[PDB]
Amino acid sequence: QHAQRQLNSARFIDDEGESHYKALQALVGLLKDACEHSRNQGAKALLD
Amino acid sequence: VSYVRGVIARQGKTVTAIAATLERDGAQVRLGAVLWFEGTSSSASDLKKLWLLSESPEQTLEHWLSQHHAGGMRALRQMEKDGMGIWPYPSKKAFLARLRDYFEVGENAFTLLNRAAGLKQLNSIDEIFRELVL
Amino acid sequence: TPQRVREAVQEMLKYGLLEESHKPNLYRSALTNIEVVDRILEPLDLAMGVDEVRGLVFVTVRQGEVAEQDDWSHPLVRRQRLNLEQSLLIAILRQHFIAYEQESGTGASQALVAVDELIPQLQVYLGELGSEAKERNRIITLLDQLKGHGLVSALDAHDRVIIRPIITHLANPENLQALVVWLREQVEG
Amino acid sequence: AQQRSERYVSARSQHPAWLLLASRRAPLVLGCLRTLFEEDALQALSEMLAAYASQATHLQAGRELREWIKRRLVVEREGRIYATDALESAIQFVDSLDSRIMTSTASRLSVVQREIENLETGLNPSPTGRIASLRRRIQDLEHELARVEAGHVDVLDEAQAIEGMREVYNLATSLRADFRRVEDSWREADRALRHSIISEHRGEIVDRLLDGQDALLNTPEGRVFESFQQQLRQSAELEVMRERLRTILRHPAVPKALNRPQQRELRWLALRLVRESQAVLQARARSERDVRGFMKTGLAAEHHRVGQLLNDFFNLALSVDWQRQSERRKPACLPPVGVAITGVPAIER
Repeated sequence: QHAQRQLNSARFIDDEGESHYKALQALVGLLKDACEHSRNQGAKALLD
Repeated sequence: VSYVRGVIARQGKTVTAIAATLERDGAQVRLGAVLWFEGTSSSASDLKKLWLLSESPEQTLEHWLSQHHAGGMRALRQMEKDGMGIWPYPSKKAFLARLRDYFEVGENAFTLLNRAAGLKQLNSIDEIFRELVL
Repeated sequence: TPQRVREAVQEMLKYGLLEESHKPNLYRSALTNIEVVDRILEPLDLAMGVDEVRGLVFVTVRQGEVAEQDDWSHPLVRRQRLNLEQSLLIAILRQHFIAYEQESGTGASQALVAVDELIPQLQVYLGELGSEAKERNRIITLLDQLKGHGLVSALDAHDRVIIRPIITHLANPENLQALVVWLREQVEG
Repeated sequence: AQQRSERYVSARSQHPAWLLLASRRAPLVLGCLRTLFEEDALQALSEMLAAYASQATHLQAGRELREWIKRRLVVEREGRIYATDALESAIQFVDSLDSRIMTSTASRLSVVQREIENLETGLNPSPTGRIASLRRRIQDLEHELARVEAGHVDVLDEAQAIEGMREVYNLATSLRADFRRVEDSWREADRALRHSIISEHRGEIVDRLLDGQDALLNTPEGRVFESFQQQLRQSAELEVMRERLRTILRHPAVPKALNRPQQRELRWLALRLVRESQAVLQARARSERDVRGFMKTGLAAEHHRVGQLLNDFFNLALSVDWQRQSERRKPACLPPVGVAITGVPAIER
């Protein structure tokens, strides 16, 4: 949720998309980490 | 026009003002209106109107009258640049929109309140529901 | 003391600032008499700040020989202090003013912002209320509070506000740095 | 084949013209905008949206106008609204659904053949081929002259005349297609230059750019437009073209080929072309003047560092509790600026 709030807040900067890309990268990394190990309570709490 | 001219008791240049105050625990709101006639041209298009919504305790009826007496219309619209809790509207549509936004009500609450404020006789149930509530 | 200098000083003290685009004669009179105006304002513990690029002359609290004064206990300052909510709204308005000032050339214009643009960016931080009327009331109240400091104007018939250039001297990099340091201290413990 | 679908989906999501066409209120918006370019925009949009309820107007009018400004369908410079190329593409697509002039004709085929011959002979450097081609064309013209001297003047039939008139109109009306495209090309170059200046801000770059007199904002479309408008200025042929158009428009077959608006458009072609071409160089000059003024102001470094500080503050602001009234009203750290002195309480003294 904190990463999602950062992604929402980073869309108002005029940097030709650099800050938006950096904000999206962390969220995609979190999703990748959750999907990598799909047999844990923490990971299943995200995508299930 | 009839209320302004007292249908005639007042002819020519004249001023009329009305106000109403609502209070709660720790706040206050005032709704007011100022109408005037420049001369003897009694017509619908010659009546000049302004509506006021205020929260500051310094905004009274006599203050509005003094401002009108000193500057007419410009002095009334000048109060928005010298204070904070005052909102003048030279338009009843925007004034009513702001009023309905202030008290979080629908678009028909005040119409219903007006209908049930002078209803003469309690008629049949179908007539009452088909003429007043809806 | 020349009449024009006195008139300009009195007007600036009354309103707090002089803009070239509205009062050019007084601005020119007060711009060419920096030493005289400074000598006049010295006994009152006040100073004059200049900005020739934007055509602006404002009044600030003179920095005395004390480490801390808070600049708000001066007897002649009547406004209240600024809290976190107003600081957040000021930061949003400063970002909008940066955007406006970047894409502008020669000529005179004004920075106009609609409330509907301001609502979601503030929803991001403050949160969300149920109805739309609640959020409209919140934004209108905050903007009314900010009007008292001379940073914005009253709402137009088309639901827009004007951002005053004085904000560029309220959120200059020094004040922003100090605010960021203070807020970082507040957050971490 | 697979990539084409992805490209179509991207165009559907991003391109302003398709978004405008797929919008809910597309017809009325298109009509109002087309009428305009022929506050006030907001007022007229609200007026048109009023008597079309069917299917709070002033709020949604402004919301949709700002939505289109964000999507870059229309551009806002200082307080005015200007059209772009996407709007004209949408208009051209929409208004061609009623009447479209055929291009699978014999006249178009003859034009294509002559143009191909001209290009092929123009790309050939050898002098012998040029001499042979010139001799052949001269001989053919002499043969036609000999035939005509015997009393064999050829005149187009009514159907051929109508076909030729419609094809000439279709070809001539296409010279105005890309006038907004050049300006759109210059605006993005302006934006890119300003961003590069801010992100760099190095004073050496600004000083070097200011010192040189060579014009900035160079784009591929600009050179094509310059080449076009240079040849547009040779009035020795514009006068002949205008006279020939006037001669053509006085023919019995004109009413059956073109209606009144098309005849008007063909009547004032040269004047309108010159007038509209002269209105683009002024836009370019204004853009360059504004860029030079922005560079001379010298506030780019301040913009950069204030942006950095605002980003830091906004990142920090996510870690506080905004749900408590106690924290929302805690005093902050900002000095008093523009102090307005208290009115002396003498009042009446």
